[PDB]
Amino acid sequence: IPYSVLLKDLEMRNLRELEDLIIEAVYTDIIQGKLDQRNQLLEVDFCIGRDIRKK
Amino acid sequence: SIDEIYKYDKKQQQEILAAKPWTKDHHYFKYCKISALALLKMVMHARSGGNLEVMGLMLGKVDGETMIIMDSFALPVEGTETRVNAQAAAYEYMAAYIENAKQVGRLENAIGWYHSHPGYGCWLSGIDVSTQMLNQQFQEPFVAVVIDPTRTISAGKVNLGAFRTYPKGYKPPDEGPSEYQTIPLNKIEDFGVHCKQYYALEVSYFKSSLDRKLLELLWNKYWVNTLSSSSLLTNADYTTGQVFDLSEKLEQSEAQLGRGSFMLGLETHDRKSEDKLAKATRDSCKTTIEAIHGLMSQVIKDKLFNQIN
Amino acid sequence: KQYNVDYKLETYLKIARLYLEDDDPVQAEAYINRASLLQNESTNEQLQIHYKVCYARVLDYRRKFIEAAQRYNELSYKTIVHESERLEALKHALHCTILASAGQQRSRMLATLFKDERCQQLAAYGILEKMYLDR
Amino acid sequence: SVMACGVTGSVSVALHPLVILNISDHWIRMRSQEGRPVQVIGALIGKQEGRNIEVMNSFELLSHTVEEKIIIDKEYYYTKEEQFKQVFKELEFLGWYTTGGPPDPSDIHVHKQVCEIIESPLFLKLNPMTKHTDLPVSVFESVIDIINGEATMLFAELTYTLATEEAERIGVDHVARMTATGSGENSTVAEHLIAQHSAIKMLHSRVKLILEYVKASEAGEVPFNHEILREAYALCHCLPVLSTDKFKTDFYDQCNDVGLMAYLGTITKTCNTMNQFVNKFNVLYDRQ
Ligand SMILES: [Zn+2]
Repeated sequence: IPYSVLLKDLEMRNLRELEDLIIEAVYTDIIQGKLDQRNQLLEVDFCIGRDIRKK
Repeated sequence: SIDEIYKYDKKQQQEILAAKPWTKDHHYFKYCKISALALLKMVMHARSGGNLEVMGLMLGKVDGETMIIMDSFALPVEGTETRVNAQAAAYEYMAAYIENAKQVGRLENAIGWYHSHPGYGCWLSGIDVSTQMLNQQFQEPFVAVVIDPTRTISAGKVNLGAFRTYPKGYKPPDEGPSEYQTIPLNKIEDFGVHCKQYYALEVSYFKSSLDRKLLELLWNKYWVNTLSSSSLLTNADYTTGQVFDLSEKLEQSEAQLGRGSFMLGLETHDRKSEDKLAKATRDSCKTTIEAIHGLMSQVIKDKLFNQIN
Repeated sequence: KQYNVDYKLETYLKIARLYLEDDDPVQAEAYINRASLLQNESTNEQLQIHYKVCYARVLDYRRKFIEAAQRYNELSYKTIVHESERLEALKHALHCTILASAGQQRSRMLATLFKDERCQQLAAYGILEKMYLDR
Repeated sequence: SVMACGVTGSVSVALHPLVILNISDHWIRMRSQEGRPVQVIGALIGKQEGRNIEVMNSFELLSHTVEEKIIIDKEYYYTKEEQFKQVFKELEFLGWYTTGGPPDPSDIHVHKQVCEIIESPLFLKLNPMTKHTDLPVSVFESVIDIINGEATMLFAELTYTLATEEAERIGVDHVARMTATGSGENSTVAEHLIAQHSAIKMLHSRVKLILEYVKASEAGEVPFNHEILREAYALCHCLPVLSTDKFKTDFYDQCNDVGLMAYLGTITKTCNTMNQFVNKFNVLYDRQ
């Protein structure tokens, strides 16, 4: 996930709080991955799933 | 017949032991066939050891120029690698073990001794050479097996050698390829010395029902991730070493051929050169098949996983 | 006058403890030494335990937080040490582990300290729990 | 019926490849010595920690058939017991093993004598004449049940596992590498792709089970099994994986490298064939 997509889809203005939200999610065992700041990318290795509307 | 080798013919063994063909040729024994069971037991014991040398006895038989190892068992001895004939301290134990083994249908007798060289290759040191010389003075048909459990793990390939000593005063003939081993500074000095001193026995082995049970069970689960990457050959130590040995062998073949062009009428030189070229070609070929099979498995699996749908 | 090894150990231990409370342990380094030099001669286990506690305290003071935590952890799984002192020594191990240099050795100690149930009783239980669980 | 119904395993049994290795060797030699596949009997040793039983090694026992009853030489077993003491102390006796199909009215007789020796023996039976792809090894325990008012000992199947260490793993992996070759080389790539075929078959069976469960849930069953179907759908959403330019570049790099190696090997084989052809031609018509 590039940092440009993160700042767009989440109404994220300051990149500093973006990092704080990303680390907060990881440390609560939500997403496992690695952050690439030189290329401004978020490499996620593992993440939890989501729900289904039976469709 | 896969199981034919498991048949024990006592009279035939007695006939071979009475004939003693090894007294007619010091290079008589050329091949060493090892069962799955024996090898597995040896490796397990050596790895339990960890960094200390252990040793044991091998049970088996002889068949022409081939020494056959059917089973093995650990000896409760101190001073492996420091004491000449350390096995001697277990004499009583060996007698009882074998006696009890005969009671349960183990018919094969002592064929050799095995010991470990954790992290320093597979060779015979001055002590090992003295021990195996004595083991070939009273029990002439004895094979010394050396295993490196540490290098087995690090290389992902079994590190085992089978060796036989030359009698005191006797000099080896011209041939001696001697695959180089990465033994430590002084250990490698002594290793060159004793590779010049003894002769290795071509590892032959035999695929059997023991092997069939092992290969099947471990691959099913210990290789649920049949991935384990796919290339444990990535380490540029084994394939690179084979490549360098190939280059040296063919360079020596060319050096011999260039000098042999001046002498007109030397058939033996032509024979030897052709044989050396052929051996080099087959070695390179087998390396190539190994690499191709590795890439094939890699391609099939990674294509399937990454882009199934 | 051959002072019994315990007496020399007791005297040298007292000097080190006095210097620790005064914090000029350039000499207490040389005094925990001469305590150690004759340490492997003595008999009294309680004196040996009292030595290892003081020796761990010396390690904690200078820079050896990682080594003091190791010494405190070794002293934590004892029996003659008072349960309150055992909890205190482990609490000293936990604080030293957190304060030590963040590395491979410190990570292993954090894993080891995540096993004691009396670590959980401590107030800093949360601190290493966030720590070793990568927060 | 010697099998208990409705009885679940009370202890966990860990088995090592060496134990299966000893059983296979024992059965083969007895078959070779006495024609038909004569039943073998041995003993199990290892470490037990509470309810966790780990069978690390096994050995053979001397038995005699008297009055159509298998009498185990417990004196030999005890003589061999102290014999294994001299080499290993940490290994304790755990049970006995045999070969055959379903339990017969002779293994109960063997087990009751072994139950006389120690507090709780484990019973293992291997089937060397199996035909399915599953492991023909089962572990049974001793249970006392009141059948027709009489206490009859029965066998309850235990859900044992297959525990092994890094050593044994690497060792048998290279034993399989060595079986990939041999003196009588029939084929090599055949065995390789048969191994991959078996792996893909196992994964396909798992996928079939998952799909059948999903279809049943769509029809009946639990309408939503919660975290299970959630994770199954998530994994089906991670099926595309999605590679980047770098991963494809590295894959093509490895392919090109090892393909160049294959080309070099083919060149070596071709030049050896050319050398043989030249050597033969220099004898066919040429002189000197
Ligand atoms: Zn040696």
